[PDB]
Amino acid sequence: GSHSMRYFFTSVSRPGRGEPRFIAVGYVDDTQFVRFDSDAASQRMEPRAPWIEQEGPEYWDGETRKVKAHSQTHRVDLGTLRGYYNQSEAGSHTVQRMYGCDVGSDWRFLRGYHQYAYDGKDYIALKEDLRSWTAADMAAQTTKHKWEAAHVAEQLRAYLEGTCVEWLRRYLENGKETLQRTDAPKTHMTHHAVSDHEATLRCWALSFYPAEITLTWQRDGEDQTQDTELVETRPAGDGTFQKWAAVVVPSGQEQRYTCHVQHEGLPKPLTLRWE
Amino acid sequence: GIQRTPKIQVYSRHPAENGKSNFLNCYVSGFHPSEIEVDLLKNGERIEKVEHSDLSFSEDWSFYLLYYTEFTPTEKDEYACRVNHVTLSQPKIVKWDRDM
Amino acid sequence: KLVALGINAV
Amino acid sequence: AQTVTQSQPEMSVQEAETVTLSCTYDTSESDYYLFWYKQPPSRQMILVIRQEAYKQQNATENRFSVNFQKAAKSFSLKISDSQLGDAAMYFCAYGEDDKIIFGKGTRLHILPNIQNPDPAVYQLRDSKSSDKSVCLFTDFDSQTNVSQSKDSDVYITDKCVLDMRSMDFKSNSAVAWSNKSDFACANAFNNS
Amino acid sequence: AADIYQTPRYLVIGTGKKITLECSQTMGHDKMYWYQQDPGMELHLIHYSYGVNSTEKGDLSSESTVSRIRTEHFPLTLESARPSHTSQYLCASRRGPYEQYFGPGTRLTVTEDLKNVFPPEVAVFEPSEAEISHTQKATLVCLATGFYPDHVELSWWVNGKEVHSGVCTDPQPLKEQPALNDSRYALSSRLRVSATFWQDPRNHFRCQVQFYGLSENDEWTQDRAKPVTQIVSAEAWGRAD
Repeated sequence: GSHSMRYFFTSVSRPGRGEPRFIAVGYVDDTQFVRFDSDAASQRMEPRAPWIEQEGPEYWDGETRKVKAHSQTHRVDLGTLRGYYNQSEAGSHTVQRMYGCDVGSDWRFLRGYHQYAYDGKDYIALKEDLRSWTAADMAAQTTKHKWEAAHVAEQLRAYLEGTCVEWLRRYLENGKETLQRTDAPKTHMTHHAVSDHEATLRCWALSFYPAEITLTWQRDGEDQTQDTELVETRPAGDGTFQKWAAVVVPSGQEQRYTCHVQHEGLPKPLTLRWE
Repeated sequence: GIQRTPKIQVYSRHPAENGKSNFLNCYVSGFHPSEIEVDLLKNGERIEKVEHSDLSFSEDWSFYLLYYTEFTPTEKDEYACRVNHVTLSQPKIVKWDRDM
Repeated sequence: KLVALGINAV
Repeated sequence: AQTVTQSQPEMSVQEAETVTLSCTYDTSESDYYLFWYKQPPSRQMILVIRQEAYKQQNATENRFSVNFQKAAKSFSLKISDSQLGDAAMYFCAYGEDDKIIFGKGTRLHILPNIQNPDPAVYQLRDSKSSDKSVCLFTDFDSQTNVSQSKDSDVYITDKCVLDMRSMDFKSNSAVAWSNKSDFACANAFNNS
Repeated sequence: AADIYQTPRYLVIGTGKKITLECSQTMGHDKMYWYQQDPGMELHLIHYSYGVNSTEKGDLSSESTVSRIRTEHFPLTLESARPSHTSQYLCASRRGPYEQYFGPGTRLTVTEDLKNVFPPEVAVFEPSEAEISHTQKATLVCLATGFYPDHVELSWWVNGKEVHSGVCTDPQPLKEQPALNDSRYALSSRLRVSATFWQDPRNHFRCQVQFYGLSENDEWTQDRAKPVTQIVSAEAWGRAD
């Protein structure tokens, strides 16, 4: 259906022990396709998905040039933010930045975003009009004033409505084989007696893509939550995702329970029972 | 800042079959700040050649990382993940449970 | 494709 | 390649006429800004025009306008109704967050209108406190080839435009000098 | 106007000297840049800065450094000047990706010695009777000769007042020995006046050359007078004859 391109940046000061650590990663949907790590040997943007490797050296020089501009600007920002918040040069602080754009099934522009954080809290963010800013703090108002006056929103909006969307479409095209795919979950269920009184049914979904999924339990066809549990969706390490949900049941009652699985890769949702 | 303790899941890439090579994963998520120590252990012993994904983060700015290594599960070998983070008074050891 | 314009110091 | 190309290092235009300075560029990017700068004899870099790549309307500032053709990566500067004060270096330039890259520059000469020319070479004598007497090639029209010397010991200057404001009179001149071997302020010039 | 300042405006130093060129701006701009403009007029990026603590390298700067400990200041240090550092140094500030704002520049000459520095000799040449006869105008010529470095500002003064009307000066000085590194230079200028104004003996004409030479700081041991920054002039009076 809908798609996104997103870049994630983290800068971490390590005072005395060198320049800040800087990590950039780019995603299309739930697939990483590029990375930059300041402590890696190449000092270049590097590919992480097959289809981006057909971009030529001009692309790789360009992305490397730009990503360094991101890095060196964050390095300045770390000093600035320390000042804004009257913090010691002792100790480590973090700048994070995320931006990107969403397009629909027909690849039309849906929205854009550009969010910035300091020490893991909202600092400033571009609103949905792609024209104005939400500043979290009194400190962030200074940034908001500067960026207003310097028309940062105008520059970012041009990217988010234009370049971002155009290159996302290019990427979706070039990596159709693997981005425009669904991997339906492989499911199964496991049962572990917690004693003689009760047991645990575990509903598994494995090897699915994209990450979006929903697992729910039912008792006698009615939605059960009170003694459920559901882990955070997790990467398998091969490009697909895993998730499970479990429930504890009095034994000789397992057959009362069904697990329901919904995923883009399934024409119909699955109903699972203990076998 | 905020400071959030990591969630930790230990699991294999593929369904485990004793004697067949596979990958042992330790996924740490929801933590802040990003400095974190993650070791994979075979029978209490640190596994030497562990790789990890590139640092990224979620909607709430909390970080996540996948650590992983090749391994051959057996009936008797015990695998675990040891995680240390500033939010922790003691290192967290999570045992690999095949069914999890 | 990364942003080329609008990365400004805070 | 991140390059800015100005292929014509020098251009001339008659006073009050229009001239177009050419510029093309190469970039991996679609988001960038383009600029024209003017640097007069003062050597002060002065912004003429800025163009945002995402703006479809061509920038215009009085007599200066650009022809921004993004698909052709071309960014000509047109100077209409050219004035003597327009004489300068003109630099085309390309900008992103990181830096601005400048083309090599085009020197623009403006040829003044000379109302009654009277090309002639005069000899001028030092009001003593000095060395080496001088001759003055003057009152020639603006498309005049002022060659530059050799024979080691003569010196010939570039031409130079003179404005007697109150009389609304303009004239060109060049100077030649040399004291040692020989020299007449009759040849040197009108005979190069 | 533009509030970005460079000092000094002119400088001549000997090979091997460590020198700092100052650049300061009070406009609150986060980004600053240094460009070297060689003869031939190309601008080469040397150093730049995203903000305080940022000092990013540009090109083959041999071998310069910058500091950026505060927003206002971006000084450029040449550790051991070389003749190839002879250039126009342009400092610029910038907001985001917008236009750079350039300071007025520093014109630097790195000479092989210091003994090579000479002030100009200045002479004024009187209008020809043939020109006066033929055109009813009178052209004075100023000739400034034998100076190094080529750092001069020439102006004309009539009856004690600087004039700009009726004047043009050579666009740049010419080399008197065009194949030597530290060749001395020459420069001419014209002042054209009506024949009637020149014929009035009350009228006083002065060609003034401001020369930029050695610093008061520099040591000097030669007999010929330290060729510091100075004015050298030559004058003439109007004549009916």
